[PDB]
Amino acid sequence: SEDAEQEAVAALVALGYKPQEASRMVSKIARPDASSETLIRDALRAAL
Amino acid sequence: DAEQEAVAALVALGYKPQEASRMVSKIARPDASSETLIRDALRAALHHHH
Amino acid sequence: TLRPQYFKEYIGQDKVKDQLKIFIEAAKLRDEALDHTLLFGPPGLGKTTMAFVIANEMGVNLKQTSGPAIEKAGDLVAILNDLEPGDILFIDEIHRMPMAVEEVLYSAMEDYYIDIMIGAGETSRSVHLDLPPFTLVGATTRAGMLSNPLRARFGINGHMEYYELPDLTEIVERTSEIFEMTITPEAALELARRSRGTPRIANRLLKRVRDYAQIMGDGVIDDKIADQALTMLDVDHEGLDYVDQKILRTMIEMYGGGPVGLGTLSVNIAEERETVEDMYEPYLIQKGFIMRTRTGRVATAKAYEHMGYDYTR
Amino acid sequence: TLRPQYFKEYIGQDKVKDQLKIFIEAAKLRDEALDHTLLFGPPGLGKTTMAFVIANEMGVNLKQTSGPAIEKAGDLVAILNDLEPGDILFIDEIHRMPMAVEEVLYSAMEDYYIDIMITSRSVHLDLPPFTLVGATTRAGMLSNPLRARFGINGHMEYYELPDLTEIVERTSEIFEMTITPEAALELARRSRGTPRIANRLLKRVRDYAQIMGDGVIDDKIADQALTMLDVDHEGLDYVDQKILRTMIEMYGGGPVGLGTLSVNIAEERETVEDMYEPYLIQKGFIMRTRTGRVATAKAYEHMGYDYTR
Amino acid sequence: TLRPQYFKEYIGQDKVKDQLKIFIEAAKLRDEALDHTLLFGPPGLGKTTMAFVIANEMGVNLKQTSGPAIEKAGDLVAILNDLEPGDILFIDEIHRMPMAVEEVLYSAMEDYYIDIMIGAGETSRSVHLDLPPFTLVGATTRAGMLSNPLRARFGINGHMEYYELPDLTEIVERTSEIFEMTITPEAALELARRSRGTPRIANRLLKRVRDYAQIMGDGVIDDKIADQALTMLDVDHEGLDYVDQKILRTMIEMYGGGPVGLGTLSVNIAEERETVEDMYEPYLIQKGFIMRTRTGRVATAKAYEHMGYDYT
Amino acid sequence: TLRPQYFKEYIGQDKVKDQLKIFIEAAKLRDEALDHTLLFGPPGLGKTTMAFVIANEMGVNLKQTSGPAIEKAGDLVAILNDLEPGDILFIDEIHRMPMAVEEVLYSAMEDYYIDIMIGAGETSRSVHLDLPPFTLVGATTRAGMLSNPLRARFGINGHMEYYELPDLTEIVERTSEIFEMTITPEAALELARRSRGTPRIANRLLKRVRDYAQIMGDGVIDDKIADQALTMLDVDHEGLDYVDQKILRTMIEMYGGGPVGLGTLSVNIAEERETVEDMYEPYLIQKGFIMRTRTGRVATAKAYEHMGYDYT
Amino acid sequence: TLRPQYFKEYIGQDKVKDQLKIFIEAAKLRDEALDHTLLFGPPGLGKTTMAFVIANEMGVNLKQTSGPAIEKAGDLVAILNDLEPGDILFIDEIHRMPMAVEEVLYSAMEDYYIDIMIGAGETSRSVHLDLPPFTLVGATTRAGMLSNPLRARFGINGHMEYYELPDLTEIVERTSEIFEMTITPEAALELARRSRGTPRIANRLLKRVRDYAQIMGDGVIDDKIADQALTMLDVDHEGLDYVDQKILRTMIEMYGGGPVGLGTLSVNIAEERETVEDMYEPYLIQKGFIMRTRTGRVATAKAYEHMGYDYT
Amino acid sequence: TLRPQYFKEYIGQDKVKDQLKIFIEAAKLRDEALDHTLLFGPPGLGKTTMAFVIANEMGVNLKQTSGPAIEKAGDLVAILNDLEPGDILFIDEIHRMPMAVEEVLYSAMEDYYIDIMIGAGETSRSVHLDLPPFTLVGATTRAGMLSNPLRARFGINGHMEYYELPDLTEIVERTSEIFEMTITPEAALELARRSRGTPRIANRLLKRVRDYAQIMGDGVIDDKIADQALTMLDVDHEGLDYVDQKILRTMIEMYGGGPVGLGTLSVNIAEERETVEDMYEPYLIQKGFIMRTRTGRVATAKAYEHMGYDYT
DNA sequence: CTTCCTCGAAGGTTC
DNA sequence: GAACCTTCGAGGAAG
Ligand SMILES: Nc1ncnc2c1ncn2[C@@H]1O[C@H](COP(=O)(O)OP(=O)(O)O)[C@@H](O)[C@H]1O
Ligand SMILES: [Mg+2]
Ligand SMILES: [Mg+2]
Ligand SMILES: [Mg+2]
Repeated sequence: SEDAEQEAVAALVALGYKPQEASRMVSKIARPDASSETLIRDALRAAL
Repeated sequence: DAEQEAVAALVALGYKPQEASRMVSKIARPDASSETLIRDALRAALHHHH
Repeated sequence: TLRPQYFKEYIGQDKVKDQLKIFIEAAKLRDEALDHTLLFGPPGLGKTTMAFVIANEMGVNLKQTSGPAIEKAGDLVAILNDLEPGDILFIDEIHRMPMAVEEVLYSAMEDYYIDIMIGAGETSRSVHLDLPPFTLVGATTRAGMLSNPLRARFGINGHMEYYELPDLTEIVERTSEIFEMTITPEAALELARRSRGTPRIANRLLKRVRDYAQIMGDGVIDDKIADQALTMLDVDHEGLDYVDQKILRTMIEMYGGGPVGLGTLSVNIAEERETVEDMYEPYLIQKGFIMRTRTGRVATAKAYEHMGYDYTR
Repeated sequence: TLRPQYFKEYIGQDKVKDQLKIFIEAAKLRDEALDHTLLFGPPGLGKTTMAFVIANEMGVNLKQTSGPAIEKAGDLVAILNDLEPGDILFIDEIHRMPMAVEEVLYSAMEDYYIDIMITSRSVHLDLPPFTLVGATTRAGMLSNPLRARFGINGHMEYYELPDLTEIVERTSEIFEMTITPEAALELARRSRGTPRIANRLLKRVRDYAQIMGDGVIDDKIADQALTMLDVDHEGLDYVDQKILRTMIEMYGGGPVGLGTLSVNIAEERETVEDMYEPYLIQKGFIMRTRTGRVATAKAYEHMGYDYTR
Repeated sequence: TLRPQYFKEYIGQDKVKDQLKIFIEAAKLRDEALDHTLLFGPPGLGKTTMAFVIANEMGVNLKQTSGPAIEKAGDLVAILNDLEPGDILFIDEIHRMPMAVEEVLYSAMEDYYIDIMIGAGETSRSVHLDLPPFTLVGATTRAGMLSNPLRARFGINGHMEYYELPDLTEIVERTSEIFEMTITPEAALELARRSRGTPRIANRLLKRVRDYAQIMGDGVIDDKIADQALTMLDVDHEGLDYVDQKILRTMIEMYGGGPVGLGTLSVNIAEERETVEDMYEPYLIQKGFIMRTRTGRVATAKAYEHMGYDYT
Repeated sequence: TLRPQYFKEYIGQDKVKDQLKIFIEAAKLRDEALDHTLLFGPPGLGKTTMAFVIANEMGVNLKQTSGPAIEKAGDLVAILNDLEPGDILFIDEIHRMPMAVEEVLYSAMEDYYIDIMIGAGETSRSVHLDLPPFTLVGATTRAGMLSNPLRARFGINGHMEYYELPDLTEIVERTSEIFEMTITPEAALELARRSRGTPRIANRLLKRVRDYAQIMGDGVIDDKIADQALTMLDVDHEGLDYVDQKILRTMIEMYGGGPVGLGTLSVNIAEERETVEDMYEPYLIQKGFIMRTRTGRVATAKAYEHMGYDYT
Repeated sequence: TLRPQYFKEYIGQDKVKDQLKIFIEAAKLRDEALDHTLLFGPPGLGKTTMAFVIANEMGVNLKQTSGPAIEKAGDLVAILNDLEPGDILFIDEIHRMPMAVEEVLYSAMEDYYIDIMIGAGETSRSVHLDLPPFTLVGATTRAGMLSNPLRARFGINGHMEYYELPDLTEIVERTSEIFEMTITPEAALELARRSRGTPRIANRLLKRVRDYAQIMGDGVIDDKIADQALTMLDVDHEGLDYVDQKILRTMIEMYGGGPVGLGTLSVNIAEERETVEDMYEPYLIQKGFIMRTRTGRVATAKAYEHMGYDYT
Repeated sequence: TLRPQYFKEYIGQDKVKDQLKIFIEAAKLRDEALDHTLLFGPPGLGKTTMAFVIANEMGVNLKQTSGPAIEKAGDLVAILNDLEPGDILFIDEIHRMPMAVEEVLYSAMEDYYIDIMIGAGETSRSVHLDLPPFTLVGATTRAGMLSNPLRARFGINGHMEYYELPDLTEIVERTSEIFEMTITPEAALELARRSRGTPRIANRLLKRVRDYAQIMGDGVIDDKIADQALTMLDVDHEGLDYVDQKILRTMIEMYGGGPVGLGTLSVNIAEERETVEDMYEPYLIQKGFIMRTRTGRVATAKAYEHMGYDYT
């Protein structure tokens, strides 16, 4: 899952989030098994 | 010495010393010249797209 | 009504209202969202309410935000996930959005997806996120500074206009029913004539007349009370304040119509240059009473016949 | 105290004073707060004074700040959090607020709530009914959206000789100086229509009477004191009289340019245009023309010369 | 995509299209890169489309970027290093990049190499980097806006221009089939005449006319239907937009044709002065409706009769 | 010392000096601070010198600063609150203060309080800071540059005037005793009449004469040495410089007295238009040698009888 | 390469070459640098090329930049610190250099020193920089636009002029020999007559004609082919560009031949004033197409008989 | 070296040298610094050179800076802190300083102190800096731009005159002795008459003639080689350029001597209206070739014999 | 965003 | 009616 976890954190940074905040935002997500799309979708949704 | 030469060239192009060092430090080839290194340090940092 | 649910209730703006009705119905005959719409006009005419009515006609949920509130690409992308299929997104002051976000909106508007690029060199990759269909409704005052690529995505243009006397009269009538006061139809017309075609100014006059009618009268706004109230206030039958009348009189009486410089005119009426150039002068130009020339302001024939003075070329 | 406390003490301004009484009375009768009021006009006419009078008539405590003291949105957010129902907020020199602060302020005026971002964090506030009172000399410097939010506009005007005469007599009682009815009129004529100038002349005359007289202002001491200050019966200063004289005796009444006149009196160009001419033009002693400025018939009669058209 | 892929498909621009054919094929005979080319002209005429056609005819993969996308020499040098012999680089709005970048583009275009000078104080050295042969394509809205020494490097100029009625009718007719719309040869001509020479204006009008025909008619765009729809869209028979009609009407009724200054006119109609002079006056000047004088704008006799007012 | 310290030593300015004596004496009988005073007028007439005299006669400490030094409200807020009851604050070149800083004095001068923002974040507070009674004194050469609300707050206005020959003679004789030199009464009058009415110029001429008298003479100033020293400096008995004489001569011998334009005359004397209009022309007009008219400059009869020509 | 490298290869400019030979040769017997040289005249005549020739005759390195590229004084100081003794510095477009920057050259050219403020805060100090001997070469189109302080410091002035048919014809023959191409004498003469007397244009046209002759011809340039090729382009039978045609076609129709001001004309043709003022007006004036008048420019009879109008 | 070092070497300016000698000697006897002095006049007459002579005669370390180098008050304060007792501070182009900084010198020149704001901002206060005795020397080309309060503080004013042929001839000889070239008195007088009275121009012509005389001569500047060299430079025996010669001739050949207006003549010479008035007309009037009149300008008899026409 | 200043228009005199 | 001179007003660009 580290592959998708690293992708989701890196993609979220590309959206203008700081490297620190992106790592925390993704770490707050529960499901590890879901793909980066679901992880990035939930990260943005939870921060709204 | 070619590492500092490559870093010096990347500094002139506007890259900060930290990134130029990190960029050049990612590359390693004892026989490479500063010119062949420069042409790699940039090629290694540009996002290729298709 | 003041809070309209459908075009049948929205007062005025008949041109833009008639066009949107046909486009909405044509879109409904298909399982498609309405084309991206851009609204133009001076500030204060009601663009925000118009967007709300469009959503009710389509039978859709409306999301509301503004250009300044969006600072990074992630802000916009997060909002787009909140949309259900067919939702309407309203962005005010769209010309103030930073370019870093503007370039992301193009792909979303045209394809309904966003592609995010990450990595470098041999590690370069992209992730693709689908978006549900949506209609972007933009509103702006300064249409002339939008980039050409952005204007090319919008497919419908709507122009708002100042209200006319037959419609601005109805806003006064309807507003008079929110308070508890009776107003004669002949009096409602007198307030509309002086409201400069703007609903906000019509409300202000009604409030000031209301206070007078319940302290200097029997609590009813008849033509006799309106005449007195509009006499305590300086506003003339054309809507000119006291200071507006003093400017026109001075130009005709002391300079023979001009040309006269801004500085020379300011010291005669005892006002700051900024006050005459921004508060009073803009409306006199729209009304056609003065012109600005390389040598100074000049009064027009329309101004002479309104103040009641003889005119000669 | 020098500043009037109630409308019964506020002499003059019958137009603004009459309108404010109607709007204040109607608001009380409905138990509502007063609409937002903007006060503007020339210096020294009574703008700051009226702000305190409004509060005393409404029976509320006035919160006071100034434009130059507010530098960031966080400052205003702190101030507004202290307001209670019916409070009146007065901002002097409102034209100095930064553009980023104006956008916050005019939102609260319409919807009575604030929703702003301030390591960044959001701030949200719900505001009780309140009245904002602003005073400024440069109303045209305010943004068009903000000016539209104000419901009452008060434009101040210059005073008349009967009104200024009463002010001079009132202030004389605070200094407990005796002044005669005809002597008070001589200070009114020279006060250029402004209360602050009337108070200034009274102070300068009082200081003379305490040293060169018997400590009483009378028709004779006033004439001597005004001769020392060298203020003409029309209020013209020594330099103002020198301008008209030079125009009539060296250029036959004009036209003459601003540069030529300034160099001939040994005065700075910017001082003549911005400090001395404005009063001469409003009283009708000088005219501006496409080719220069000329002295009017009123100037000839006052200086004592034979007019020639 | 709607845009054509080859010169056989590309409608109009016969002059530019005929010249580029000769210059492209001549380069093949010599087996060398095509000379640097500059395309200029009004917006929306097909400049971006043409750039892809050139690459397809040459048989190369196009690379694309824009003026505001490049901000430092390292950006351009990186892009230039990632090139293959014969690659074509397209730069839109070439006139907007910073001059600090132009200093490097000169030697890249003319010398095919760059020499990065490096050193501090008394020290000074340089390293030269070879660049594979490439062809630069630039595009702008005005020719003179480009830097004078840079403009001298472009060896081929391509002046784009407005389409004529035959070419626009062929475009209008084609696009209608994509929407599965039935349009007669007469109706397609009315829309063409009123699109004022811009292909995307014609396409935008067609999409809007379709909606009206699907409700106020039987789904067939007839001459009788198109004329009613175009008056509903408030588009004049000369292609004057809503704002264009407002300008002329105000000059005639409120100022007797002028002269009038831009400040007065831009304040009477609620518009920004930067909008009137940039978006609308250019068309009214070329079409001869308004003329510029030191005293202000004036409405010509043609404008008077078109709007329908008794001339002096 | 070179600057007087009390009204007994301050020669001239009778009008301004008379007023200040009455107001200062009255303020002492009431035991209260003096009202705010603004001093303005031409350069070198005694504005700064009078500011020190006021403080010495009031018998209080003088705090000094200047307009160019203050740049932000924080600087002024630091000068304030350092004041003690009865202190005098003197600001020189007060016209340089930024407009955003002058608006801080509006409350201080009228009500002796200012509004300050204090604390941080949620603890931010607006608090009244209250000042003891004090007297502001300002000196400026450009009074018309101050905002109308500020000039209205000053309670005393002093406008300086040029000095007469009797007063300047006494000033020369006084200054001649600070240095160690003997000067004949008839020689001091000769320097005073050439000093254009300004004390600083009278001191400058004396300093230049001293250098000559001790190098080319016996160390004493007498009619014979003064005439020689004044011949080296080439200053006319009316104070006209070398270039001033050249202007009048050219106007009388080439243009017959005028009218002549400023440009035509400048080129004939090899000067430049800005030097003639700002350095030389002002004194010639104020002394009646030249008259400005719509057609050009004209030389008056007074100039003819001075240069020795015939007023034909 | 095309660009000449020695005076024996530089065609024309006989009046300038003769002077530069003597001064360069005299500067070689003595061991010193060449005096600062200013080159001015119409664009495209070969003044940049002349700078390379001078450097090659002197045998030193050449550094190149432009006025508009230098934004602040610190930029020029950094550049001057990068020159070795005897190097040549070439500055193009020097008339648009900012005033704040030009003020630095006055001391550098006369004495080779600069007064600069270095450091910040407490570290701020004045330093007296010293520069090695160097020769500045400046190029400008508007010699009369330079300030009197700068123009007086250049020691050599070179005026450059349009090339005549015997010179341009030789340049075409030379260029057509670097490429492996063959041109008949009649074709080279006609191609020069069409080239506005400007070498930059003659070289660009020759390349395009060569492409046409290779694909649409027999690989050899003949008068018949040159006439056809130049007719496929917009080059008129006497070199008028399409812009030249629009100017002449406008003056006669919109203004009845004039007189008309160049300012209003520029905005009516949608062109930048500088381009028409510096690149087009000089040629049309020196060739009798446009003539100057107090009220403005007027079209001559030669223009009417060229565009086919009647000189009524 | 080229620049003189002592009064014994400085030729001309007798009026200024005579005065400066007395004031320097008197200051030494008193053991005091020299009064502040302002040097002004036309360009190139020796102002910058004279400032160095004063320092050598006083015998002190000259500290140098420039007007445009001082960007803000912080810079000027740093410079003043470095002064030692008796140091001379020289500021060339003193008119280029900003007004906000010029007003800081007012206190430094009269009272030798500066009011400075110090402290972190939480705690801050004004303090008096006390400067040692020093001499300020200023040089400017246009004193009319300095504010009246600044010009009044300078105690010694020096106005530079143009040089006469006797004095200017000695400068040409002296300069040849440095170049080791032999020059005959007959030729030195020819160079002087063509130097327009300016030393900078005389030195420039001598350099160009020296180069020519050694490349195609015997190494002696004889009366014949000088004339040949000057013929190549195109300098008339009165110093007129070809542009000036065209003007004087045109007035005679097309207008019979005038009167003609400036706008009418400008067209006949293809010269910009303001250039002719600012650049060329001044010297022609000062030499007496042209005369201004109420109806235009007229060519005098002197201009007739210089061109050889028949005066009538 | 602001202060200075330069470029242009036109009124009036005279030949 | 061609040429000089003075005066005012609105932009724009350098802080
Ligand atoms: N058709 C209308 N009917 C009733 N009130 C209106 C109408 N149009 C505008 N208004 C009033 O005028 C104001 C419009 O504000 P808003 O809709 O925010 O303007 P915009 O969105 O154009 O900035 C509101 O006070 C609104 O009640
Ligand atoms: Mg107040
Ligand atoms: Mg002083
Ligand atoms: Mg010098």
